[PDB]
Amino acid sequence: SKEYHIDEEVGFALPNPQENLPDFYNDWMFIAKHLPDLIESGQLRERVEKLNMLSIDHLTDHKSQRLARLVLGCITMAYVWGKGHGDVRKVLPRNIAVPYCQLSKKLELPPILVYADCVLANWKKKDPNKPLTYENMDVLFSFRDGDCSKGFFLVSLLVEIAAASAIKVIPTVFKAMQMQERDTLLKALLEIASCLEKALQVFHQIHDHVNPKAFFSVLRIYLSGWKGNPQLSDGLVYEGFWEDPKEFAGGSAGQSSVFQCFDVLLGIQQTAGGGHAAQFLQDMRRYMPPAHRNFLCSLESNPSVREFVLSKGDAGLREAYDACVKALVSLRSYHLQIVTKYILIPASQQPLEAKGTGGTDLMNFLKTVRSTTEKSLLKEG
Ligand code: HEM
Ligand SMILES: N[C@@H](Cc1c[nH]c2ccccc12)C(=O)O
Ligand SMILES: [C-]#N
Repeated sequence: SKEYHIDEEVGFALPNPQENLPDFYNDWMFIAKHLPDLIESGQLRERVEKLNMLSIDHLTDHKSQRLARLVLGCITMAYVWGKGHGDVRKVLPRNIAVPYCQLSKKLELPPILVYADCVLANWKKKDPNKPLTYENMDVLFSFRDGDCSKGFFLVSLLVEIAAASAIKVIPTVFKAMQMQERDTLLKALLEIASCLEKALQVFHQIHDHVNPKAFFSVLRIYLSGWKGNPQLSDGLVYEGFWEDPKEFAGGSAGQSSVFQCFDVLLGIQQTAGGGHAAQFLQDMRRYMPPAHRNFLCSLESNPSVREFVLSKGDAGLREAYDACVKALVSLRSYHLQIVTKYILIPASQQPLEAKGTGGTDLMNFLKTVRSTTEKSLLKEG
């Protein structure tokens, strides 16, 4: 669909994003491309403060603006967190803060590195003739040496793309409901379950390409933001553009449109009830590109797939619907095994509730979200 910016091959991911900006923005591009050296050297904060206020008017198209958001995003995280020890800047310089805020307001995103920046736009194809696989792909920007950002962002991207194979089946589902096509609806649901099952298998790759200790103690702090964060409790002031400190949540796959959309499709009311988990998942829609925010909107306006399946007294159709719900439970149960390996165990090894980069009480949050998904199982009900 061209209206919602959903690619046939890669879904919500930005298809074939640009690898370089125009020569007017070469000051920006140099800093972002050598973050591993400049942060380790300890001269990044000096280089950002001593830099001119470049204008956003020269960026012609969407892909250039998204690359600029990624460049400015990675820079802003590197500036604020620094080496990642404790010395954090609570104020972003006017020369970098103003254009980045204006670029963010143009794309209707917040001025912080989001999922759409560091995963959906932060990749390339080595050889265009070869298919989309880990060995044939590479990220555009990293933070540190040995941070496993290549493995992390690409395995994240590959799961997106796998799960996004079920997006093209969604028009078939609602058309089948409108026309009362039982066999088509059942086949479409089983196909969606199959894509979500394959997304879980693609998740297994994370164990090969990402080291837990590297992830937890190096990379994870550069994905953290400044909403519900003791290190920047009042917020982060943007010099020139805003008056008071402004709070924005750090990045997470809570900001992914694909996993939020299957909860909506299947009638799993994650964003209902007024609890803290519902609040986060609804709030993270502000951190998605406006077209994907519009897609989740369009999806919610359709009649309930759940209500349709429950009314028919049809064991095959219930089972097909349940395959999709089971597949989301499996995915989230496995995601919690990843959380145990990559957050909990590393955290216990270093010398009250643990916070995610997105800013949630992660164990309560994730187990609530899974529990809500488990509640939607029919079990031939
Ligand atoms: C090292 C890898 C990963 C870790 C440590 C991790 C950890 C977490 C944490 C702590 C949250 C809670 C939100 C926050 O406050 O930040 C979260 C949310 C989420 N993560 Fe991950 N995550 C990882 C990779 C992935 C991958 C590959 C996916 C792919 C499907 C995924 C899907 C989600 C989703 C969908 C949410 C939102 C809550 C939900 O719908 O279940 N994550 N993750
Ligand atoms: N929220 C995760 C980090 C994470 C996983 N996937 C992401 C995608 C984008 C940004 C951050 C992430 C954590 O607390 O460890
Ligand atoms: C996943 N954050």
